[PDB]
Amino acid sequence: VETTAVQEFQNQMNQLKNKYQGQDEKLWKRSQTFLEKHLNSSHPRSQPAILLLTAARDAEEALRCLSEQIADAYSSFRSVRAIRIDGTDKATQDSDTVKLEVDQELSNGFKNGQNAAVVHRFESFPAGSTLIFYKYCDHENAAFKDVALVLTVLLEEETLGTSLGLKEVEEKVRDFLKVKFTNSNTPNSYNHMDPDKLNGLWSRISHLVLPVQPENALKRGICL
Amino acid sequence: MQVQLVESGGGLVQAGGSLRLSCAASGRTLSSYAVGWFRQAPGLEREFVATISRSGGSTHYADSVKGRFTISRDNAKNTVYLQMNSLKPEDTAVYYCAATFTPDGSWYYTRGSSYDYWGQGTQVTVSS
Repeated sequence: VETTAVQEFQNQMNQLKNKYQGQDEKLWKRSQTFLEKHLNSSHPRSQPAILLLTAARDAEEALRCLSEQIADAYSSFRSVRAIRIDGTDKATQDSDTVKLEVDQELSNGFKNGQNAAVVHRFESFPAGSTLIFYKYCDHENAAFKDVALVLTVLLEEETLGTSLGLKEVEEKVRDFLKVKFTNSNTPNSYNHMDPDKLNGLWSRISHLVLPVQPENALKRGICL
Repeated sequence: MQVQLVESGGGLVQAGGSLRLSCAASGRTLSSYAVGWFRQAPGLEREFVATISRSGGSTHYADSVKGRFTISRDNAKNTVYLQMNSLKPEDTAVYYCAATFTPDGSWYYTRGSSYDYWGQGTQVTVSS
């Protein structure tokens, strides 16, 4: 049955749908169904809500805005914004150092009243640092189960077009991350990627993968 | 190559008896995987039975089988076991072994949705 948390969530998502009219209907339908179910789920929860949004280059600004505003919509009943993390801010960096930074940022927020995070540009984290998402995204042993994490992946393709089905979009994201995380892997890091760890990460963050379309009213770079 | 699971040890027993299910893993080292046993009878929901961490150090059991069943693993022989004692008709079902990678040696999984690999199942029938 529907809660006041969900009614606030729906209030905010309705506004988003009205502001961003260039999206696939299934973006809104499937993300709301997924996140409401988590918000409505009984305690104890077994897993955080983990939503993966992706986009091609021609939709970079929509990806950034809609991911953060959907995460804030999840938290609106709590009158706090989602935690913001950005992988473009981490790429040149020592993997173990980045892992400590991400862990501190997420844990500090989640311990102190915040219940969602947006993880922008997940593909740009140094590969080994992304092992921190086992702590936060594991199927049953995650550190905070009563939260949402919205992750984004910005593809290097110029456009997705509107013809792709979700299975093809998911394969694109999976394949692209495998390339990015192999490229940025540093085996001499304490935390380093390997094939089983990479597939395990993919399994834990790919529950719901949705594409985001361009919004010309965003080229401004200011969210609506 | 992905890991492959093959369960054996099923069969028919009268209530009160015992069975020992085994699952042999091929293609990958079993020590890579947390392992779970699940069971399903016709028309009913698949049920968690037991689970064991990669190290063997951590286990968990369904309330209905605790004290009767014991999950264990022999990573050297790439095999996992489910000792089933004091069997009851309520235990009749097809039993499946499942495996899933995790980087933490103590973590286990009690939900089937957590598991990537499954065996073909072995029938366990407990007569009344």
